[PDB]
Amino acid sequence: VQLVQSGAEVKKPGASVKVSCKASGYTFSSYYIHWVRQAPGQGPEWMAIINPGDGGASYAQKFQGRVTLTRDTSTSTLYMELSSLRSEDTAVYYCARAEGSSWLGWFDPWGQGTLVTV
Amino acid sequence: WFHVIKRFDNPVLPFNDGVYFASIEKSNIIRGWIFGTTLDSKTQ
Amino acid sequence: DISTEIYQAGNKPCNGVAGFNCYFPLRSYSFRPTYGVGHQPYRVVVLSFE
Amino acid sequence: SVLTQPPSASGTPGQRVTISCSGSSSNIGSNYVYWYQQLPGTAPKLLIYRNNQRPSGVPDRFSGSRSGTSASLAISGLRSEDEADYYCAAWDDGLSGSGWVFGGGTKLT
Repeated sequence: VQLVQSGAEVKKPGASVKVSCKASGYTFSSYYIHWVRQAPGQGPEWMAIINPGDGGASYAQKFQGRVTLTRDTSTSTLYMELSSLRSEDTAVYYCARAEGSSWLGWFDPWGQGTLVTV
Repeated sequence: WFHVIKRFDNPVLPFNDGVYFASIEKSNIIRGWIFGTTLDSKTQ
Repeated sequence: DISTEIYQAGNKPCNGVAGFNCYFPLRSYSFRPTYGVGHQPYRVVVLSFE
Repeated sequence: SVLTQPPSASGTPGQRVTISCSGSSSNIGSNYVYWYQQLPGTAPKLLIYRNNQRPSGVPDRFSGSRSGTSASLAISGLRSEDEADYYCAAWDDGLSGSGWVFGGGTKLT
């Protein structure tokens, strides 16, 4: 009934950084998953919305194609593999939960986030 | 003009800009019409 | 109407096999909630007054 | 569009001020708004649904409303514990991208 993140550190720019958080609690096939990035000293930017099961994905304009996400059901892991890291890509990621079979509405509580710096 | 008098004359005929169909009869042997373009089970 | 036959774009006779000069006329839209305005699917109804 | 927000929100303990997000057309007047408060050192927490009811339960000293293309939140009974950063989130539906856009940044003093 909670989500915890994974540990990481500083990486070289222009490389691939693996980020993940687990998922547990209620049933899995009928609850959408949100991920959102937040920069310190500013407002957060919305990252992605994911449908489990078939693993449907959608991405924003500023991150279309330059970021890759994967998902699974039995192991219940949610991966991104960041590439092309700038000084803009130093922020904290959060993985979330949605209403279920709908991407409009209130946001269920996030995790503890993952900080990434270059 | 087509006539039936083992007589059998029922070909397929081209269609262009409408058609006029006349029939002289007493026994009512025509039951209707069928027309399309191919009857290929893809075109209605 | 409904037609699923293979288009013959060039002057080459082909049947069944799809590929060069043998095209499928039916292609699908793709709709995602993150698409911009203009790529949004708009329901359209018309009327036939006479 | 961009969801302009005031850089800060002045206040003293024991009174009422309003914090507002001003947006463009088809961003606030079209879809609902979401208010968020970021306590330091903690994960952010939801505080309101669409501004007609409370999600689980909060004292009614905080009141949210919409006006045209803007949204407002009036807060009263200010404490030193509630000094935090306030954010607003909305579905944009703009040209070339329709993500969950956020506001700017404000500080409660």
